[PDB]
Amino acid sequence: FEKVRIYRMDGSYRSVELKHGNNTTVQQIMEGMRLSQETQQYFTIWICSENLSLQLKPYHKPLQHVRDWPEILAELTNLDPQRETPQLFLRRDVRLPLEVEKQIEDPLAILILFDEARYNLLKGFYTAPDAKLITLASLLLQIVYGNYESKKHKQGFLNEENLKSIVPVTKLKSKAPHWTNRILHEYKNLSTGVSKEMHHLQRMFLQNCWEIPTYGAAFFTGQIFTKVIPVYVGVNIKGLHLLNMETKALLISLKYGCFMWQLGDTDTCFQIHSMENKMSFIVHTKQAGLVVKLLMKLNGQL
Amino acid sequence: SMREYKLVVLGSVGVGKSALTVQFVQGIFVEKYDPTIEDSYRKQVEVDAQQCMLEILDTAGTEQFTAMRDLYMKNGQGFALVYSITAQSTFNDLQDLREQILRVKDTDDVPMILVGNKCDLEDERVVGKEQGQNLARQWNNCAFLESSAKSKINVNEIFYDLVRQINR
Ligand SMILES: Nc1nc2c(ncn2[C@@H]2O[C@H](COP(=O)(O)OP(=O)(O)OP(O)(O)=S)[C@@H](O)[C@H]2O)c(=O)[nH]1
Ligand SMILES: [Mg+2]
Repeated sequence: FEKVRIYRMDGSYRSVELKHGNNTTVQQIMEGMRLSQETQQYFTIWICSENLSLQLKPYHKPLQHVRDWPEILAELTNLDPQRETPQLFLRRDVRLPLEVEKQIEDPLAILILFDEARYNLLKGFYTAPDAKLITLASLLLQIVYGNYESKKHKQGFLNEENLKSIVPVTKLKSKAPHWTNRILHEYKNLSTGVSKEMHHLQRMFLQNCWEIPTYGAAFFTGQIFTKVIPVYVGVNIKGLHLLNMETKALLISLKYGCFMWQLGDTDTCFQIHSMENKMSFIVHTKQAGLVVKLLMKLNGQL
Repeated sequence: SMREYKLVVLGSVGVGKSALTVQFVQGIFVEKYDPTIEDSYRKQVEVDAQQCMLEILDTAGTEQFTAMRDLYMKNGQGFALVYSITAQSTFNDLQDLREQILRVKDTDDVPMILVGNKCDLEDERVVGKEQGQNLARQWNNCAFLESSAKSKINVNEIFYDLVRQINR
């Protein structure tokens, strides 16, 4: 008897039997989750480490990818040998159209999408104006602490320890400590019309994330030269986005139909040209092939 | 910082260990059920004015996965022993679980709660509430609740009670 833990972003896992050992496919593993035939289509298996997270295909055999991780790392990254063992996660399918996601009402799908979005928010992968981050923080408060009570929350509540659970780590020490009053007021108004049922609250959090341009993005790593700048290359159903790796600052955001791509010489880089402003850049990365294949597919589904 | 609590839900097959855990953590109850090998859930809750991070292990109801069983009891801080009030056999089975836990912990001072689940199915009740009480008492006046994952009776209370016991 053999089994594997499939994690989610909150640290939870579900064990699934490997009926065909390391030859067990992503498709077969997906059958052992708690999802329905309908809701399995929203999610899939990803293999993730600190330096690299990859969406797997239905025919892939996740345990062999785990086995082959050192070789996969040498192939897709500039890194020297690493000491980390990747884990398997259940996560949003990068191909899931926003129009489809905007109609989901299944409580389990919503919570899973919610937890992943929360994870991205705190990690700093969502750039948004302060007002938006404040709305998101207030919903997280309602979700975890229930109704605003002046006795409990007005003063001496939102400290550095629990701010870190409701705002991006990239804002935590800079300007989040000046939003505290704004956060509490939005939280209060939320409590005093709107359904306080958990899954409605989680959908509301999601609705606010859906309009963030990098929502649902698969992230790859690379470099551009101005000095070499390490960057995250995010690709989603809306387009292509570049983040400064260190600060998570949004450097470039381009919608499909507004730019063109070209895979370089070998899979070592790709060039981007703007259709509009006639500006362009090259991204160096050994994941260039994966990025371009995905740009093609996601552009192609409209 | 927020203290973490390792909770373990044990008992025979079909008693509602998963239903109770999922109702508590996700607020979902459906008649449909998936069998369990081993699932771990995480949830932040407030118990006695204090924010707590719970890690709840939902187990296979079977003697399979022995390595897991021994490890559950070594690492678990608090244990919910669940039976179904509709199934005498599941009530009977809990005695050995109780003795195994005390043996591993090498003390009778273990956070534990005896749970009679499916209390909403009164027309199929086989295990009298007085018998559940009688067992708990036999177990050094161990905590005892009748619960329903379906109707959300005593669901939260199960985990809250274990946390309070761990805090003692
Ligand atoms: N009416 C009612 N049904 C319940 C309750 N708890 C569980 N059930 C039902 O009983 C069935 C089994 O529940 P489940 O949670 O899968 O048992 P388990 O103890 O987790 O099962 P196992 O992995 O050891 S085989 C499911 O159909 C579930 O909906 C309850 O409190 N009331
Ligand atoms: Mg179960």
